[PDB]
Amino acid sequence: NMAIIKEFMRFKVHMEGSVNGHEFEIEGEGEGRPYEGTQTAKLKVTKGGPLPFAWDILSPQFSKAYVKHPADIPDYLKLSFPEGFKWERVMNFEDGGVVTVTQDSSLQDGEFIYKVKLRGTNFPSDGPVMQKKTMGWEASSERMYPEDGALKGEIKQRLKLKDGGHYDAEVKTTYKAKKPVQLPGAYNVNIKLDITSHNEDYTIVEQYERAEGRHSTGG
Repeated sequence: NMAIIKEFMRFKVHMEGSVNGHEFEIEGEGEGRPYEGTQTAKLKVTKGGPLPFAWDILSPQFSKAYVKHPADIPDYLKLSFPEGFKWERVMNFEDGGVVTVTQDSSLQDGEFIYKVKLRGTNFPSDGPVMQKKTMGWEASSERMYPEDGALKGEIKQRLKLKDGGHYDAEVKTTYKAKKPVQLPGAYNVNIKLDITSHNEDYTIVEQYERAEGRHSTGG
């Protein structure tokens, strides 16, 4: 798959979502280096803008083909191409807010194509999401393991708050290749997602992510 997943790859993304009943769409494009674990995404709100909630709850939904893997950890999600893979995520935020996401990743005309559907519910009207009081994610460690013929990841993810401290989410995601390919054992992925630019109302956003798999065992 090194022939089809090139060392530089572009993607296109579309998200349809709603948060606390506010419906929206986002379109974006991205590019990165799948074997180096880096990528940038440029997003535009195309319907429902300006969004009345924190961009930060959407940012982790905008690309696991771009994780640097040691040669001895099977890169299951790269191996899934050209057919690709799907992922499904639940985020439980500490104040009862919930985000669920489903995503399809495919490869078409030499670029990744991402289709995302998102449902955010139960965010308190005076909480940091609906009041836009967040300031980006801390670096994360996603704990990966195979289960039931798919790859699972779990994160204790932390959003920085403008007035100090953190707003926490427990996250679980299943990543499932469309064809059986080799699953890895348990390992960790170190992720750092940064908003590198945005306009005043967050209808135009650029974000950078670095993600690298590391052994959890082996000394």
